[PDB]
Amino acid sequence: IPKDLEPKHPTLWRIIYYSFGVVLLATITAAYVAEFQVILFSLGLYGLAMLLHLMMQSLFAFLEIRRVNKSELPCSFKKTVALTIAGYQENPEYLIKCLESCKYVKYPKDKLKIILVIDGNTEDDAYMMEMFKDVFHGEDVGTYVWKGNYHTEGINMVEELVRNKRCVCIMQQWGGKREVMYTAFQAIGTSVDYVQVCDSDTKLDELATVEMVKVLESNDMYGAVGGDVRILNPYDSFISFMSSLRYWMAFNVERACQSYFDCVSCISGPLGMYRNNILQVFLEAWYRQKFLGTYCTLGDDRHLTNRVLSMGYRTKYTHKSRAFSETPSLYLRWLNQQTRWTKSYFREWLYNAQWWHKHHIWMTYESVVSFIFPFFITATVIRLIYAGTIWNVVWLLLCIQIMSLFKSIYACWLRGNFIMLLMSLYSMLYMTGLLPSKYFALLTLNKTGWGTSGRKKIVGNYMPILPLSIWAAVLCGGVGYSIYMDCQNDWSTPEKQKEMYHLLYGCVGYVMYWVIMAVMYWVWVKR
Amino acid sequence: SEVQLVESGGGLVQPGGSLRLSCAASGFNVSSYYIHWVRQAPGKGLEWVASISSSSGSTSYADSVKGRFTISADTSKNTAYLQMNSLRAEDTAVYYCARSGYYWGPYFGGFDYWGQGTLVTVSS
Amino acid sequence: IQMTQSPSSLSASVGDRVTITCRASQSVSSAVAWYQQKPGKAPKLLIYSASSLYSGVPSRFSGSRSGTDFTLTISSLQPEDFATYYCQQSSSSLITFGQGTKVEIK
Ligand SMILES: O=c1ccn([C@@H]2O[C@H](COP(=O)(O)OP(=O)(O)O)[C@@H](O)[C@H]2O)c(=O)[nH]1
Ligand SMILES: [Mg+2]
Repeated sequence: IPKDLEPKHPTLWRIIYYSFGVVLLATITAAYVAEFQVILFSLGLYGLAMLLHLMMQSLFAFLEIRRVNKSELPCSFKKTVALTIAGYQENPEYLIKCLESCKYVKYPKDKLKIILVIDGNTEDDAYMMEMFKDVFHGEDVGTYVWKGNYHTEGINMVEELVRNKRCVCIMQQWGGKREVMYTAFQAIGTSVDYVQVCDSDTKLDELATVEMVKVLESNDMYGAVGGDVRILNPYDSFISFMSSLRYWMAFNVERACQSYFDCVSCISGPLGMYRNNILQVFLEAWYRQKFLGTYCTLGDDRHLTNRVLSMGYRTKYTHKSRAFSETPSLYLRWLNQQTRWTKSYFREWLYNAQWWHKHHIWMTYESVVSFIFPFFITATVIRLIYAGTIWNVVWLLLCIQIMSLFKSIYACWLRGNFIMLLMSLYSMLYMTGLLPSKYFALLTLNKTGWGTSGRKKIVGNYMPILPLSIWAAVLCGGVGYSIYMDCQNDWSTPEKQKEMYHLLYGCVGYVMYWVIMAVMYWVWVKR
Repeated sequence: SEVQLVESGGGLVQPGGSLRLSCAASGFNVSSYYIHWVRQAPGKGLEWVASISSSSGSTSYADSVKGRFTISADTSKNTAYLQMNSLRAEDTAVYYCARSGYYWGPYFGGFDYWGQGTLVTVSS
Repeated sequence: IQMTQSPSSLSASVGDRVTITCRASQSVSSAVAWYQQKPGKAPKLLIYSASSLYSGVPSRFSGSRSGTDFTLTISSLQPEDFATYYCQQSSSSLITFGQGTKVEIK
């Protein structure tokens, strides 16, 4: 029924967009090589380019936010919504919080259907069904324990229970997050109009569903939408705070700017809603996806958004829908999550290379700049480290910190609550543990296995140490070579005397800024 | 527990008067399910009258019921309530109180756990 | 809006297959249910959603859908299966019931 949207003429938008991407890449590369072949002014130029990109993104985000806030329209509670949740080994506390949040959603009960799928049918997963039965005791609740999946009878019972009852709980054999999502989507059928997806560690605000329905009911062109998912445990560790700041920056700058042009690249898994008809149209193709990083099968929320964009339906984003989701506090769990995210992004980049002619040019621009940024950053860092002077390394570090400080100041301006100044410490995490993680994710696209287990039997998987060790060894060798060369250089001349004083003052300022940031973080985490 | 529905309020009423019917529910919650009223005239078949859903405000009536009868519910009392005004001779039947789930798409679930019947006699 | 139970009367012996079909003006977004009512007794649900069967009833009763036609079939007519069968179309703001189709012994 939903027609596959397509622009009026191909070979006329596709060619122009591909040529624009190639021209942009060639121009950026040419400027980079020109700077490389013919120290302060080059880094300054890079800083101004990043600053201009930030101003463009922030202006578009502000315009979108003002448009959303100004525009309003009363909602007619006539569209059915189905919340689908998946649980592998979730902690009882997070699961109970999610269940209560779903139950207390400020939506009519005759237009809301809750379905939960448990990834496991053994005796160690019956507790999730027990809590589900305890929570929705007074409603039309139906529970089943399947002995298999859709790709292993019970199919008729599962479909009947899902389509004929409000609250449904189904166990199934272990098949990963893809299997539970596929089972829920297949059992949905055509019962509802909107399908909202949610993880079993996400607490939902009461007005999130209402606002998402409002933004999806304004125009028929929209096919998917996402919300502003936040962190419910931002004080568990230092990395949790950084994850919260990064989440807020993402969902309030990048998502808003993409929604201004209706090209939201990714819809958050914990908070996302899709049109039922389109979802049922592309479900089978979504499950049967491969040829990404060799021939390994894939499928996730990012692939769902990519399919929605491929069919021609634009994806929106509203800031009035709020949710809280937990994030890893351990360093290695966070690294594994980042590697999995980067693997998914790299796999989806090839699939989303096409479909660019359907939704604007900002998608292509953002995709190409995000693809080329880490490589150029790594090349610049390697060149400046291998230059062989303490001077160059010192201003390299100083420029990396000044750019981060300016970004954090602008973030404080647009946010308005001043806690955002702590984001300036994200450089020490991006340039030491995130770039090697990205390289590892690029080098091992053919592998899989999620990486992080459920929150019952927390486990190890200390694999990311190898990229970290390699990066640390490379950096240490570079700094050692530079310090050796500069110590074996000439001195006692006025130029070198002034250089020594300037670098001493720069180091003093750097350490003062570092201790100021540390004191501010300590005071804000203690008081 | 066991789901039960009891209808009360039937009797003889002069034409043009007002009548009250109550449907008491046990074993479940009124707000979690739909409640419908079905008429069965003597010698005729089942005829729908009105329906309501608590905690949502949804209300429905038949063409010949609109403007005359009203249906409400009491979650605290767990009782459906039907007030009928401007009664006529054709209104005599055996009223039934039924329970059901929700409508969703093309799947309903039907009227399960039917209640008993109550007699209404509208004559002079 | 308009519902028509075609037979309106049927006379079959014990063990004979019984087929009762119902015609609806529109069934795009409305479910069809089949109930059984005995003389003087409240009706009991037999088939819901026009394909599924209620729990606890004998497996003999079967429901089928073809276009705008909805069919209820009984394989073996038990001596306790003689009653009046009602075909109902359920939808928001409009519910319509059937009539007739009383199976009687011959
Ligand atoms: O093999 C798996 C791993 C996870 N999950 C569930 O999928 C959701 C997303 O998992 P996770 O929290 O690891 O994703 P993240 O939030 O870390 O990005 C959660 O509800 C998990 O319980 C699942 O069904 N199967
Ligand atoms: Mg999570």
